[PDB]
Amino acid sequence: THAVPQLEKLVMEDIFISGDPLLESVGLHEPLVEELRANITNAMHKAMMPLQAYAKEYRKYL
Amino acid sequence: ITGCRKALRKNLFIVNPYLRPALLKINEMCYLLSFMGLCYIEKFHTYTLQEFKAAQIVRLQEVTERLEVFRCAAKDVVRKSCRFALRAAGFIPDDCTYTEQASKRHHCMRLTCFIRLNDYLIQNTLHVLTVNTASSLLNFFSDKLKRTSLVPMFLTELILTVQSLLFEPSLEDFLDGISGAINHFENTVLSVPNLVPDSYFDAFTSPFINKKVEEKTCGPGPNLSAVFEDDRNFLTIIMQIKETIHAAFDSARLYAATFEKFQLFFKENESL
Amino acid sequence: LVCDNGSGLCKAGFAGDDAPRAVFPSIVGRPRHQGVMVGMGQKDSYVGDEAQSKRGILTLKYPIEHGIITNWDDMEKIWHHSFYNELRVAPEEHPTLLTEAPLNPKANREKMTQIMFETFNVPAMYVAIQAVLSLYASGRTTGIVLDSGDGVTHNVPIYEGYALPHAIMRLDLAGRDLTDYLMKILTERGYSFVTTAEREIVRDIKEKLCYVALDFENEMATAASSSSLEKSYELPDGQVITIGNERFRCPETLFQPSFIGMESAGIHETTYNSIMKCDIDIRKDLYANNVLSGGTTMYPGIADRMQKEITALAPSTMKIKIIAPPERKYSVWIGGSILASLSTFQQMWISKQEYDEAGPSIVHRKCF
Repeated sequence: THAVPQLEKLVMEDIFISGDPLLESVGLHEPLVEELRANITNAMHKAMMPLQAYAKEYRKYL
Repeated sequence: ITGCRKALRKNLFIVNPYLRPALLKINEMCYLLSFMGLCYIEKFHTYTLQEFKAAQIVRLQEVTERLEVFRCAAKDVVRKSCRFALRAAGFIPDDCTYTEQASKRHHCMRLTCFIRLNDYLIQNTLHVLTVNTASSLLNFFSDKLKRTSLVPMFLTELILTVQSLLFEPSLEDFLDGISGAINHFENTVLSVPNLVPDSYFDAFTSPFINKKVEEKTCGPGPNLSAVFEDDRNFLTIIMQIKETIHAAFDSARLYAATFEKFQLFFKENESL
Repeated sequence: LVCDNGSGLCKAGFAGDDAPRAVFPSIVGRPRHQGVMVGMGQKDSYVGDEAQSKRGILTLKYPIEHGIITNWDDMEKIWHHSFYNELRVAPEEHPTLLTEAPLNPKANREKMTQIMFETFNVPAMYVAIQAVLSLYASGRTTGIVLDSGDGVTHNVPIYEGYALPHAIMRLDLAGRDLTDYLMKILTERGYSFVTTAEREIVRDIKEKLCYVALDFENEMATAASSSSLEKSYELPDGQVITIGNERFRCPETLFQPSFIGMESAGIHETTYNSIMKCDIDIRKDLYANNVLSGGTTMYPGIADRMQKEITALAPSTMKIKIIAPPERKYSVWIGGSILASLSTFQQMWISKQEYDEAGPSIVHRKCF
């Protein structure tokens, strides 16, 4: 998302402008994104545990 | 601002396309001095005081010759550039209207002060060289002393007489002989004076113009030695080198104190 | 192009302008929260007026103080913003002149040279030592400098356009120290102005309302007996302030550093010491040609008191003149911009091709 060139420098040509930024984009720590990252962390990390449980019974057959 | 601009343009030897070349040459030479360095130390050897004295005094002779060759080359470069600066200005070298002759006198005065400026620079190059190499020697001593690539810098022998134990060379021999070496360094650095007092400058700075004499400021102005005496920090570094000497001999004294226990039976059996 | 790391107030102008087109405060901001709180955070960088306006979301330092470039990245940020916003240009079209404090360690000197050359497109460039070109603004080649109010407080004797490196020393007081003492004496008086807003208001007060007593013991007894010498000021909140002995007690700290608790000889005696370090032949020229600089000198009365105090120290044979440029809080910038104006100076620069083999060595050398 970050890497969008700031519109000014392409849109206006008839003078030097430089030091052009990117657009702003939503960063990596806006809370709603952070809590989605948490939720998906929970989802994967916990789902991995039943694989442990199944492996546990297989470990006797091991 | 334009008035001081004009006064600067009048002043700027640093920008005038003739004194500027002369400066650039002398400055380059000062650079070569600052990199040439001074004292030498061997990282994998352990000097006797006699060895260190001989090697350092030889090093002093080498750099003395280097500095003399350098100074006399600079002397030629300066005189020849000054003669250019006169001949291009409509002034005839003194070895070769009245207000125009006064303009010659003024031009020689500025050339004089420009030379003296070059001398001040060279002198400070020598000052920094000397103090920095003294710091390097202090760092060598202290970094090896911490082991009281790490070979110790100096060698000593312990003498057992029937009466007493002593080290050769003693703390007295280290203190006085290394003071001797230090003072050889100091006077060799001090030895070669600034250029200003040389006959070339005496003549051109005192130019005989319209067949009338002129005069100038002189070598006892520029005084490197004054600031050598003023540098409290160099003197302190020398004192701290002497403290490293003293602490190392204190460690030797402790070891000799252990040896005095063996001297007890030595004296017993020699009296038997 | 002209660039100044002015550590009380930084400044920029094209070379040979009459004034620095841009003047800006010696700060760069970082977001104080580590995450971007809101789209205002398009950069993590807020140079100059950006920090001054936006302090509360920003991390706040004078990046340099005293004798050195401290924090190379943040200075490079300041210089980048100086070129692109403040000079409003890509500089490489024209040579650039830059400032450094006196006796800046040669390691910093080359490190800076490298940083400027590699980071910024440039034809040819030089960094200059604030005292030397500050003296050029005096017009003398041969003079001692004082500066206070834009940096730590230097003494610098200069002969025929160059210093005596033997004779460079600081007095470790800067503009803040004046604000610190003034805050002390205001809190004694009871104003207790110390908050960051109060801090700025007190810096305004000290800049405009300071004056230096001609004979402090006499002026202080006069004002304390005769409160007609103590003068009224209106606060932004409509309070009236009265300022009196404080007007000259604050500059007096320069003469009596023990007033701010500093165990040092005063500016006069440390100047006299510096002079004595040099050749007596130069010393007479320094007594003939003293130059004082920086925001602290801008005050009324400072140059007269200094003239008297140096006359008291100076041998009776010495002629004494403090030279007090009305602009002297810009002295370096004036001298630099004037020098850089000269096309004959253009030969003095260092440029890409010689910069490769010569440049590390040749700039270090030409920087003296």
